[PDB]
Amino acid sequence: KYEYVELAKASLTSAQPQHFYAVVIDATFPYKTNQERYICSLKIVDPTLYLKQQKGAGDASDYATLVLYAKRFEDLPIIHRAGDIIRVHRATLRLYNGQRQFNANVFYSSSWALFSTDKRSVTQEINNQDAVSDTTPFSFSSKHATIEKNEISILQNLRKWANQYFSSYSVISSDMYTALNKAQAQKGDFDVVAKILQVHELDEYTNELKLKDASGQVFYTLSLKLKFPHVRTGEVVRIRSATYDETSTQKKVLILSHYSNIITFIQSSKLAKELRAKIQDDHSVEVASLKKNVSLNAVVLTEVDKKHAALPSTSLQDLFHHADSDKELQAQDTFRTQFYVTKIEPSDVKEWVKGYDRKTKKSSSLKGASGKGDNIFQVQFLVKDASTQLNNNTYRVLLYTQDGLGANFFNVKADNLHKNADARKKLEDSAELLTKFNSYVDAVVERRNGFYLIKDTKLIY
Amino acid sequence: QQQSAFKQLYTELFNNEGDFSKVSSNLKKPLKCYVKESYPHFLVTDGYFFVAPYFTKEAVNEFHAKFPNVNIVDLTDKVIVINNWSLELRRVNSAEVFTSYANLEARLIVHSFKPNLQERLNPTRYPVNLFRDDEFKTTIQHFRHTALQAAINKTVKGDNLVDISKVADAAGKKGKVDAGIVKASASKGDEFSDFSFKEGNTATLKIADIFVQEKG
DNA sequence: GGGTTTTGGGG
Ligand SMILES: [Cl-]
Ligand SMILES: [Cl-]
Ligand SMILES: [Cl-]
Ligand SMILES: [Cl-]
Repeated sequence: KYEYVELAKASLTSAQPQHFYAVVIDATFPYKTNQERYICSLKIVDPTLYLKQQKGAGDASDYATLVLYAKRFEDLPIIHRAGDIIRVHRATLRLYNGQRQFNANVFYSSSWALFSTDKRSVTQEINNQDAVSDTTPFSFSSKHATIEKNEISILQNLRKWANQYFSSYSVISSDMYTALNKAQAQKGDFDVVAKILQVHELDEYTNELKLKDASGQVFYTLSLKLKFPHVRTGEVVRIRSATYDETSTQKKVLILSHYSNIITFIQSSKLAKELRAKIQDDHSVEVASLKKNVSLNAVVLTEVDKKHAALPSTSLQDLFHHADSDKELQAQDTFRTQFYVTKIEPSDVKEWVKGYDRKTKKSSSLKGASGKGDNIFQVQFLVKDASTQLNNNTYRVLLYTQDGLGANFFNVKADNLHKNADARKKLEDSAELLTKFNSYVDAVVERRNGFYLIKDTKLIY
Repeated sequence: QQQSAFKQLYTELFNNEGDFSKVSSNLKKPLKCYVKESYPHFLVTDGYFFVAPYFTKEAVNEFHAKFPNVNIVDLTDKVIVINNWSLELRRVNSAEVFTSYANLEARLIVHSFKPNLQERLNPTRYPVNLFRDDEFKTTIQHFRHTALQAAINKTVKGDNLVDISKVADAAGKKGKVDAGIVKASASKGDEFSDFSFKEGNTATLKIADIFVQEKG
């Protein structure tokens, strides 16, 4: 039988191991300190310890610290989200610089178990899978974890409390992070709370997050795909431990360490909700980069129709090398993908628009002028991406608008470009932007007779 | 202004066709570097990033016989000074070499170095792999983008547009998506290798060998 | 424990 004690009531005197349930509000990533030692540090709260004394009006969070020690990386919890619950067995308590510090040697006899406050854990949300039950821990140390029938009430009550807490308070209070526009003034590392405006796949191992916080400042930071697979555009995250990059001249960059962590918030979070609505992307960095000869920051030149905003993306490697051998890929005709354009054909922009004879299924130059049929775009992009970064290939993506697909891509209605100088000029400008280094296209494509045709996508520059 | 001497140096090399002679002259002064590691990987820093220097058999023979009481693999935490050095691009397997990116590596060729032992270097930020830096990786991508565009515009010529009849009235048509694959260069192999830069060839000494010479 | 490995693109 395990007796669980509340955080403020745990004994500082008894030599002895204590057990508890708590809500995790912050955590380092599990990290190595030496040739046989790993540590994970967490900030925890519960109904008895969650807020500091205020003779005033701006609620600052109070918490205890939990330090988990282990001899293996796998024996430590990877916290991806603030608000989830941890159960610890056999922890010792002591005062470390005035604060309650619970310590647990997972390598000896201590153990931990993580429970999701929301219906699904971060990992379950990512892979779209329901949980075994509301009493099943999604992660735990050792080969086994037991949940006694008497514990159920503790978990359920704490979950209810966690939601009330996160929906009523910021939890991650202003004293727990630094405004991005003041990052340069920090002496060492600091924390950040910001909205992810964009997740740019820099290469097969790395994501580049474009972040913006309440101060209106934008910063970019690298985020390993394996380490933080839960990063999503439009979501608010707390970054534990970042440093201002003094060596980045072209763009504002934050440097992360092996112990740094990127965590999201449970659904009920008042802070995340407020920040999601309040923070918006105005594309200032992109607009300024377009005036430069070489842009060290990526520019996503297009946006897909809202009806495809939730559609998952497929790499070029999958689109062109597996779409005829993968059960899941063969099941679809519409896809969303991202890529950069290496070359646009035909070279002559004036020939991008041709006359189309529906009866003969043949297109022709409009240089002879006077109705060769309905005007259409017949453009071909040779593209490449992160998934095909090193190979000797370029991939064909089409903008053939004879049946409506991609008609308004350029925000220029099809016209005789030999005669309409205004349309020709807009298209020439677009061509230069499309083939410029670091310009990317985010497009929805439809597979037709072995080819991919752009649809429901428009340039935003 | 770039505060990292290694970043500014390596960036200029990539931004100038990997031609060291085209790199600014006012950056070719002796380098005073702190040794972060000496084995299995000899890594030096400039206070911001760490790079792996490549020693010529001559640089080592000079060091050994100018400082016989000093073991190179025992230089961890020690500050060294590189008097004679050069830079050159090399094609490598980035899956094996961590001091590289996208199968490209800018190598610091050391020709002469002396140890300023017992000299305490000013504390700084924790040094990171230059080849893992956001801007630097991006600089390398620009370099490959340029080489990629030059090759594709050279290889693909004339009309190569998919015949519009193939995508029209395709209700009863089926195709293999690999029809959309276009080779960027006439080169052999799945990997892009059609670069125009003059790849370096300076033979250097492997660190695991300088270990036997000094410690059996 | 608000920290620094090498698994040297989770650690
Ligand atoms: Cl203790
Ligand atoms: Cl998870
Ligand atoms: Cl098909
Ligand atoms: Cl690249």
